[PDB]
Amino acid sequence: KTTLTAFGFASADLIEIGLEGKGFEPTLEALFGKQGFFPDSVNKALYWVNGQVPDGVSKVLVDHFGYTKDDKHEQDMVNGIMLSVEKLIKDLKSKE
Repeated sequence: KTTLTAFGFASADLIEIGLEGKGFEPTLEALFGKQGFFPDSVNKALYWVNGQVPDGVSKVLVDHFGYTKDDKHEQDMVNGIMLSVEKLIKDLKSKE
């Protein structure tokens, strides 16, 4: 909110923008977290698709989402993404 006082001793709010929300805590936990769609998708993209980001981006990606060097699953990019989509659908339609 923002208010002007220039007409003497009379107050007047310029504009108020009210963004209210509820239920975003479990959504954030399901999106970014241990079993999040984004971390698993980034891990699969970095493991299967060739092309390594520089260290300055690699460290940030490892810290936020997480990267796995060795994987004993031969599921390929398609299964890596469709499992992530499946788990995200469950994370979505399993809460408020």
